[PDB]
Amino acid sequence: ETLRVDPTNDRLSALVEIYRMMRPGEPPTREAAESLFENLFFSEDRYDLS
Amino acid sequence: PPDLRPLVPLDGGRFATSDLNDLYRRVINRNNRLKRLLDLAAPDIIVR
Amino acid sequence: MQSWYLLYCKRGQLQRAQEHLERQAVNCLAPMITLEKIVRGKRTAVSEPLFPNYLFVEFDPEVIHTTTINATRGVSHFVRFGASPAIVPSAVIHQLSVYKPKDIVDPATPYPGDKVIITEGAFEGFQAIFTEPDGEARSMLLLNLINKEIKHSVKNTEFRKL
DNA sequence: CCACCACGCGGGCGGTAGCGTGCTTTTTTCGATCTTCC
DNA sequence: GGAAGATCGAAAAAAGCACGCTACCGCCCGCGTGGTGG
RNA sequence: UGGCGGUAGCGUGC
Repeated sequence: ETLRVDPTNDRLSALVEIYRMMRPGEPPTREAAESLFENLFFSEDRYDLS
Repeated sequence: PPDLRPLVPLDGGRFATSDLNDLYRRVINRNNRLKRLLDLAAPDIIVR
Repeated sequence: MQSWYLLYCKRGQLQRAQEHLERQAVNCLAPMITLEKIVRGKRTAVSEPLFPNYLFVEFDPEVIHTTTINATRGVSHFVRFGASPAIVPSAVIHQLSVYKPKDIVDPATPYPGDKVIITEGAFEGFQAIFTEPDGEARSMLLLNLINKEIKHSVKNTEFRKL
């Protein structure tokens, strides 16, 4: 059901949607969205689980 | 009126400034800047 | 694909922001006024930023993102008319490239013949004519007795602009 | 040539981004259906 | 058979959170820029 | 001797 309600159909579209949700106003692009997604939960600087 | 927004005289020469004075100063500065830029005939985006 | 944007800089940080942006390889534009006069003196003919705290940047968002421009060691913020940053037309930039004829009008006028208020001594609350700009750190004023007016050198900060 | 003191003019802060994150009740608006027709 | 009124729930925004009193701490811009002295 | 924020405490069915 979640996949049915999901509008995105590819990794790039999902990344663009995530970037738009996180940083509204700024023009979404592949590089910025990819960097934001990688640094959100997979970077030792921004994210740190004790 | 100034007494409704008084400047409390503090020890050492400092003066306690109420938030109303700061807001009025900000408004006055913005108005003066807008007038100066209108006098200079700034482009549409800057004046907007 | 390169486009023009306008951003507001921090107070007294235009040079640092411009240097950082030029390091980041983005075209920078800022009107400069040289024929400006202030009570400070010291060869008043010196380049000053016309339209202060405003800087135009030409760049392609794909090459460098707008968030990088937002935080570039001196750039206060972007000029946003809504959610997205505002994009100036190329006509405005082309006009501003050759618009500047140098502007005579200045916030402070040390020119001769301009009335100047005195706030010290028995002359407090009175206006006096300006003689001429002599010296750099200070300028002389024509004090006004009832009998007649006579010139005399005063400190630049001693007198106030009327 | 460098360091301490005074004076005036902006404003989120600081950074070549992101910061938030344990309430309830009332009011307003909006996408999405719907539904009801002329 | 498509457009306008219904509505309907879901989300977003605003306002409130007892009364007196006592004591302590911290703060009451601040940062660039010019002046001046050693 | 003028105020804000934080902290702690007092009296409030025994």
